[PDB]
Amino acid sequence: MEVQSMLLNDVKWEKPVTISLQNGAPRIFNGVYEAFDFLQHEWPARGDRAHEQALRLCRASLMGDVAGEIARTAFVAASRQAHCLMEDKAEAPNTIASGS
Repeated sequence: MEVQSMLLNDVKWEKPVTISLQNGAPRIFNGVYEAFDFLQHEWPARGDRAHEQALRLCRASLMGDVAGEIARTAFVAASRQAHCLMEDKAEAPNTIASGS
């Protein structure tokens, strides 16, 4: 069966996961494997155990024991320690008063 995940990406994410890079740009990951690798390459403010928890859960995601939003929420908690939190956006921010 052709899985919705990848072979190069053992565990694919939900997709809409955006990391706001201070010296870069909002980087949207498609797979947890990318994020796990990213965590080792150029993660701005590492931190402590919370940083390790991020890698830890990504490792567990490779086994298929962690779901997308589950790891996602915890990844935000790790990003919280790094203070690299994604600034929340609003979809369709330009509306009109005359509607219904």
